[PDB]
Amino acid sequence: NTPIGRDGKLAKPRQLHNTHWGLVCPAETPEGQACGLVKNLSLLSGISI
Amino acid sequence: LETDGINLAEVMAVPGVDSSRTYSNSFVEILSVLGIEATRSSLYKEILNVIAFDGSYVNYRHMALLVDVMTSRGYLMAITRHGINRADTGALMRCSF
Amino acid sequence: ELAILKEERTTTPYLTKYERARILGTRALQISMNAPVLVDIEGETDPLQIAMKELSQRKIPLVIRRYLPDGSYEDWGCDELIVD
Amino acid sequence: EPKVNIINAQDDEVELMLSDVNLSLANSLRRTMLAEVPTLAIDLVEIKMNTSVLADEFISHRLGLIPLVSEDVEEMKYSRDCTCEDYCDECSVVLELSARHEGEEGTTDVYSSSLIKVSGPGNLNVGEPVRRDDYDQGILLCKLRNHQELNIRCIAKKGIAKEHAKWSPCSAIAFEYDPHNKLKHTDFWFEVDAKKEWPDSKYATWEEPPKPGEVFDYKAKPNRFYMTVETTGSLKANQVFSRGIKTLQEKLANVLFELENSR
Amino acid sequence: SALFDDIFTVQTVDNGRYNKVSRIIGISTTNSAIKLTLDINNEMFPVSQDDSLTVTLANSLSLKSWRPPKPTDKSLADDYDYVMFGTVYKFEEGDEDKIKVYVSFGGLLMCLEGGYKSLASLKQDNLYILIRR
Amino acid sequence: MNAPDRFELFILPDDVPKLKITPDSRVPNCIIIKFEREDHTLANLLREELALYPDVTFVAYKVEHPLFANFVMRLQTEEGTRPKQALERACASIINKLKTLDHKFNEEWNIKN
Amino acid sequence: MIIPVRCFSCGKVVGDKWDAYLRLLEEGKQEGDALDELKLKRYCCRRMVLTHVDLIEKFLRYNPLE
Amino acid sequence: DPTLNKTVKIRQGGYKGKIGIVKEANGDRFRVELHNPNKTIPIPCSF
Amino acid sequence: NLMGKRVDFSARTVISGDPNLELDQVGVPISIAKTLSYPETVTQYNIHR
Amino acid sequence: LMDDDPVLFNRQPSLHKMSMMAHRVKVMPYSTFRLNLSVTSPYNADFDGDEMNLHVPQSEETRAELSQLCAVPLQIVSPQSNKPVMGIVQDTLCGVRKMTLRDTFIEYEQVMNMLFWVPSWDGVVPQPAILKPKPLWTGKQLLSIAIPSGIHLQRTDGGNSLLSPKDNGMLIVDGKVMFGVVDKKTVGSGGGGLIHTVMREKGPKICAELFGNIQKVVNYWLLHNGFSIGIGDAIADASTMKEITHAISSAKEQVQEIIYKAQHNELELKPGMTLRESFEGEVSRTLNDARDSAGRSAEMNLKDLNNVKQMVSAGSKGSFINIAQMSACVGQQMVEGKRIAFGFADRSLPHFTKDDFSPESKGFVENSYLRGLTPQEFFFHAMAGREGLIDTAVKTAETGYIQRRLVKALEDIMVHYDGTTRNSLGDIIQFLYGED
Amino acid sequence: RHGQKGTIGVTYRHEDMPFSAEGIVPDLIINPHAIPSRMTVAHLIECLLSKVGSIRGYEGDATPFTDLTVDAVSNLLRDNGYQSRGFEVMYNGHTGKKLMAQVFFGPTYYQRLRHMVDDKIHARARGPVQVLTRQPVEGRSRDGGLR
Amino acid sequence: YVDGEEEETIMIAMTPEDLQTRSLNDTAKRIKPEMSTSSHHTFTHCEIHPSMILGVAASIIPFPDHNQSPRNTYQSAMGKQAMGVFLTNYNVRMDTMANILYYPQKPLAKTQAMEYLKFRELPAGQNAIVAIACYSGYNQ
RNA sequence: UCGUUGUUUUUUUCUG
Ligand SMILES: [Mg+2]
Ligand SMILES: [Zn+2]
Ligand SMILES: [Zn+2]
Repeated sequence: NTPIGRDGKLAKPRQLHNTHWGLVCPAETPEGQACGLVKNLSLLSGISI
Repeated sequence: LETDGINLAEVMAVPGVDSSRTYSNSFVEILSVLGIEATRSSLYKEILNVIAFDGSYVNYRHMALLVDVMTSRGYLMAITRHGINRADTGALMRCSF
Repeated sequence: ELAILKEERTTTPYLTKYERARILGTRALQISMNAPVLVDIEGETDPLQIAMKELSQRKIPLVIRRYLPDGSYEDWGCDELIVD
Repeated sequence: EPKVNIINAQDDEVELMLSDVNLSLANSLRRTMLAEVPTLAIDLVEIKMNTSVLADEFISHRLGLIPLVSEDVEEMKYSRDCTCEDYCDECSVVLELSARHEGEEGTTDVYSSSLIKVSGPGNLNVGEPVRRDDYDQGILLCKLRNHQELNIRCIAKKGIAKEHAKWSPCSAIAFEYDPHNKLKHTDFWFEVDAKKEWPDSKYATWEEPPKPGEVFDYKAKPNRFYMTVETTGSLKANQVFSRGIKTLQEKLANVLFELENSR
Repeated sequence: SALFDDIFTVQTVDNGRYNKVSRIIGISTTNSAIKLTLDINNEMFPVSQDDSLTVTLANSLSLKSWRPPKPTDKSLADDYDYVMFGTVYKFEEGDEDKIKVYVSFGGLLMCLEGGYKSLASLKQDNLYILIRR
Repeated sequence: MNAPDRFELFILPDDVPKLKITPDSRVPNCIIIKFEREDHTLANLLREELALYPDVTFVAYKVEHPLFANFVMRLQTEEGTRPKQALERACASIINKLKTLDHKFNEEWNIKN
Repeated sequence: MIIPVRCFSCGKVVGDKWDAYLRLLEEGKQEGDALDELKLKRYCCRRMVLTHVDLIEKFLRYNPLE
Repeated sequence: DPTLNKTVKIRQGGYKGKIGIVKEANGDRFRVELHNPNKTIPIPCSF
Repeated sequence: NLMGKRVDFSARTVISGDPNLELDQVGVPISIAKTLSYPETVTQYNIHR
Repeated sequence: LMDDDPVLFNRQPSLHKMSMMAHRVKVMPYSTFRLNLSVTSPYNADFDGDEMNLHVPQSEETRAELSQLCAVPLQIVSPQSNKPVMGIVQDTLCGVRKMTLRDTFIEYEQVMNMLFWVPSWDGVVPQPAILKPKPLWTGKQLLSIAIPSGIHLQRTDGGNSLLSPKDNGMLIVDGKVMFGVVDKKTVGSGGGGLIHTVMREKGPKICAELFGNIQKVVNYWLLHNGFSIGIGDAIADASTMKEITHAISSAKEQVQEIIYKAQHNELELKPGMTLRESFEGEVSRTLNDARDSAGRSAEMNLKDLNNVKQMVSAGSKGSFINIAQMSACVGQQMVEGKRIAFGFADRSLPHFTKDDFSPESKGFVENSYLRGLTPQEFFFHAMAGREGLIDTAVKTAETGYIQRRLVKALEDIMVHYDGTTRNSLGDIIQFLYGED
Repeated sequence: RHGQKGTIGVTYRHEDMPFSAEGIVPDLIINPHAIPSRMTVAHLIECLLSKVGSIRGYEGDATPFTDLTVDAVSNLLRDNGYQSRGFEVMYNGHTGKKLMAQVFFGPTYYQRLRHMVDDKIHARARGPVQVLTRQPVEGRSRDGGLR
Repeated sequence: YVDGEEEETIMIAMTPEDLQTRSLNDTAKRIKPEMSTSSHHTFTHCEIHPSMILGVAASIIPFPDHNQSPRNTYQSAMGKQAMGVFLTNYNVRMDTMANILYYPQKPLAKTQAMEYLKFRELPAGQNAIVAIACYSGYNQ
């Protein structure tokens, strides 16, 4: 998730970015106002502790 | 010649340029320079250009009614809270908006 | 004062759709709640069908009062309005 | 005029040739067989006690679908119109099942065989669940573990597949004619040619191929149908054939009676 | 009752995109300058190039709803291999000698060219067309 | 919730006749038959037969709406015969055909087994 | 969850054939062969024996309430 | 009618031999819900 | 609650195509028909009905 | 709520006055509202789970207004663009297009049935197109049965002659089809179509009956003819892929030359556009042109019986670009109107090398869908689709706001009896509505 | 599995469902119109591969970015004795007649969705009203009123 | 492991075959990018498998590379509502809302990814026989 | 013995 709020639409945060290659799913995302701001880890994702 | 930026009164006066057909895409300039009716026609032209661009088509009377409402009171009455509520309609009508 | 004399009535003589609907509704309501029927009926039970049948014959006792923008008004009898 | 030529026969199925009849006739026969051939199947399940891991409705549904030997069902009256208050033994058959697993281990497998006729308008040969063979346990109804018990008291009735698919005696009725498309009822989608892309029907041998120079015939009509029939085992294929024919005949008779009686 | 007749030589036959229908370019033999462009059903009545067709046009077949043809009754059609019922939708009274009659057979079209003398009687509403061979 | 019962498809209620006949005024010797609790299984069969007869001018039907199990059949024979007679003739002919087919199939099965 | 009774598509009984299908499987015969030997030709049926997931045995593994 | 809310069966009709419980008994026409499906049906007091 | 307001005598449900309906017709599920109601005045023309 | 009652019917959002009309009730079982497939168009509704509301009147006058002002037939022509709003859509359209093909014939019994399917049939079977050697009817006759009497229509397509060899153009005389394929351009909602004429001639009721008649007839015919699509419909012969591959390679090499010459500052500068911008515009033009060419070749390849070609030519669904993307090439990806940016350091994806500008290196999907996509191309397509979704999501709200502002601006203008146009105060806006 | 969502229009019975030559009546029929404008080719590819798998007796592999071309599937299917592109000669069930065109036909993985109709149907003739405003309450579960 | 930032400075071959230069001409398969702008290549890593860039839901789709992306997104957001066997022990639990499908069937056209998602052991749909054809205009 | 009433407030994930 991204807590960017929804006050002011903008587009940069929502659009898929090249760096997302293989870290977050490209196809999966909600619809509506949350479209893009909610992302799902790619199948081989791992988080540094 | 089609240009950028706006200075109507000056360019219209330049020698060798038809001063009767010069046109600008900023209708507030038209109101300032060419009176009110010129602004009305230019505004209609702008709306028509926007709508017809994709290929759609809207009967003329609708755009005519819209533009006439906008420039009924002799000055550009923008479509927002400011201009509309600044009208002299009933208090109830304007409060609802 | 507000009324306009019959000779100078200027509005369109035809019957606008809105007048049509209002007249039909009013007549049907009246008939459907024990009012006289000015025309014969053969087999039609619905009040609204009766209303259109009555209108088609020009037999409706209703006077439309048209308000001009100023406030003055003129009156037309339903018997004298050209219905399409 | 109508002719039949059975090709390959068997208890459950039939592969026959029927010719010299209106296509409408054969198709209506197929529909009537699939739809309006009354048989017997479960229609009320009372679970006196259950402890399985399966919802009661689940078991009721599974029971509803099990095929029953409905050979003489023709002779059973419709429970709807039977005069008896409640169900007599002549408008219904009662089957009962109660199997229980015991011992802390193992897993019992309640099979269709365990159903046991209790009553029924004897000695009519109806009600017994169908079995492939002598040893065939039959369908699998459920699995039970330790300390799990099941007690149901089913009921069966005579109904037509129209009401519910459980009364359908026919499984799948093949059907086809003019394997060479000589009537040209179809145009063959193709990328290169109609012949070298399209597999030929298994009856291609039974009819001569159209000659190359032959001209189209427009007065020709479909005349040979190659229809196969299969049954669940609840009725013999030949019995199904005769019964569908009888049902169609009596329905037409009813129509004729109504027509003449209108006056 | 035959309002017209002639014998035509099939100049060319075009299948086009269709399969059951082909368009035939026909010219008379008894009198030239008469060209017939007709739409025909290939399979129902195949034709080939440079064949001979006995074309005959009549406003009726006697000697309102349709009915299957009883074999008992007889009609003018009994002597032809291809019959079509048409409708006239344009009777072009063109230049001095170019008079074109346009007939649509419920989708199947036909254009007829030639001198006014032959075509003069065709100014009708519905035209049967009969073809021998 | 608003599902129709499955037993209503074929069990004709008493108040409505199985078959209802009406005349077609627009043309002579034409009637319209309103069937009940039936579908293509019977309508198509009857139509195919009736079309073959020579004295029948127009035979037609249509399943008005699949959610309602009934169909209407329009039939008009030439003046020679009243349509009802043609209808019953077709019924009898079909019954005879079916009986013949049953006999032949029984023979074939018997010799087969 | 448990093998179905009939093939939704056509209606041919298949439920009883599950045990035999498994048995044929244990002895190494490929699935196609097993389906053939059961006389399941119309794939409308084959899809079921081929693609049933058995879950009831998973449910049993829970100690029953009673 | 103090005879409400008691299980009742049906003897004649299309739902012959089905269990149920009275729900409304206004008069001459009992509306008894059917246990097998999720529906309610009316039926006169004689059946 | 002044311009817009929740009203009575309404219904909401799913839709479905049906080629066998005339252009101005509409299919109403029977339950809704039984639930919604339209007042009707009593007259000689309808008393029996 | 009994039969024939008039009941309002709405779909949210209700953009324009056609978004809610008054229908006639017909009680049916099951638990879904049902509509005639045609009337969806104004509702902009689809049966994929959409819901609509139903408001009942509660008086007798209200019933009068609903019946006389909001009845569906009276809304056939939209004042927005003075053109018909509803029309023949989907299966009925793609069915009528085939049914009126010159080479369709119907045996006697089938016709006998169809004429019975038309409720408004006069009861007089028309004479068959062919009387010998076998009675036959051409579908156009059946369609003409649906069209009422005394209707005149005609159209010219591509400078066609009056023999219409290609069967384009249209002509109807006294409600009978002389020639031409009936398709979108004739029965569709477009102005000057058959619906417009029938409406303006015979009135609303006859137009509604026409809609019903045509749907019934074409639906029956399609039912008894069958129609479907298959994977092969998206496949092309080998020579065609050879042509497409040659075109793609040529376009790529043209782009390569463009890059070489702009790198050497040998590429001209377009007015008002710098080196980078003009270069990008040139590349975009080249790639779009190449995709257009490949799609056009694939289009010529398809046979006239190809399902996709049928359903496009009829105009029921899809268009040329759909075919091009499906079969020939997906084409270049646009994001924010520009090729794929360099999210990474001077590159789009790590799998490429630094400082590359080749079409594949910036989002040129070469393979058509039928051939599948490589991972890079798949990801780029995903980027484009995500942007499109965001675009719709943002655009809807702003358009709704503009709609609200406009309506709350012009909600009191009313055409008075004098012919003037005045707002609430009586102030005059136009001395004659639309000056006519 | 390709976002071809849709509701059930109407349900036909076994007999009326059109039947192929072998008696396989389809479970479920969808409209061809949906395919091109959405270009969901994967739908058709999956149908073909599933038909192949059922006939040959095993599950197919649809891992993206692989070598499995459509042509290989067509070759396998034809070898097994079916039309190379999965078409079939299909008979109308109302009159047992053939259909002038063929029909794509095969198994496909379909999944039901939570939005059952009975969970959405709702009507209000009269009932509870908000205390504050004396207007109908909100919500289906409380006999709400349409706004 | 490589984080997002380190990806900036590496050359990743899509598949092992790319590590070896190749020399065909098929019309039913894909053609690689030309990749001729680098006469030589210095590959440092090779994608383990490209199909791993998809999320959980997206992995369910078959041939997800043959679809218009918005359809993939819709199916992704849709599969999270397909009824199925969510948990083996559904019987004991007491949840407010729980649905189960009588006869789940593992999809015929599997993907190599569902092995690890257990989908083939807890499927949520039935392989239905489907015919794509305008039958009676009721399915438009 | 007709009569007969059932919360707000936020937040959330969803549907078109
Ligand atoms: Mg929608
Ligand atoms: Zn009894
Ligand atoms: Zn099966």
